[PDB]
Amino acid sequence: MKVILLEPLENLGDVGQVVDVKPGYARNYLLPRGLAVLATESNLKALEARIRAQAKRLAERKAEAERLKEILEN
RNA sequence: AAGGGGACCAGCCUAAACCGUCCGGCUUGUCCGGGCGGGGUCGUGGGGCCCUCGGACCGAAUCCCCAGCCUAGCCGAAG
Ligand SMILES: [Mg+2]
Ligand SMILES: [Mg+2]
Ligand SMILES: [Mg+2]
Ligand SMILES: [Mg+2]
Ligand SMILES: [Mg+2]
Ligand SMILES: [Mg+2]
Ligand SMILES: [Mg+2]
Ligand SMILES: [Mg+2]
Ligand SMILES: [Mg+2]
Ligand SMILES: [Mg+2]
Ligand SMILES: [Mg+2]
Repeated sequence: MKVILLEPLENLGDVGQVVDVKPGYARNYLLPRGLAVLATESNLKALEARIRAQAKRLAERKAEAERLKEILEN
């Protein structure tokens, strides 16, 4: 069963990473402890959108700086 | 059972793509989800979306009116 981790987790994977676990583990541990979510299409979309949104605001800052290197350094 | 002879005869509505709107969620949007509306309905495959060209007839199984019909009757030849 594929899940999306909601947290870093000892020798399983890192937050936002998609891993394969035995359904028992997902259903009766990971999901109830809020540690992961089902890799459904409907929330794979959402993860894609989060990676999307973070990467927008990262490079947007790495411009607000780079462009501020232009106003200074000259 | 197919086929043949007959009876009767009639075909439609959706889901999904996509568009719009309301509402809810937290992991804040190019988000996910629920409702509603739009769109769509097919096997020569059909639809969606993006270009190009083109721009009144049919019509209910719903509704309304009516004929007809039922629920009482009546006239009815000549010792
Ligand atoms: Mg057989
Ligand atoms: Mg027959
Ligand atoms: Mg026949
Ligand atoms: Mg008959
Ligand atoms: Mg929805
Ligand atoms: Mg929506
Ligand atoms: Mg909706
Ligand atoms: Mg086609
Ligand atoms: Mg009809
Ligand atoms: Mg009499
Ligand atoms: Mg008499």
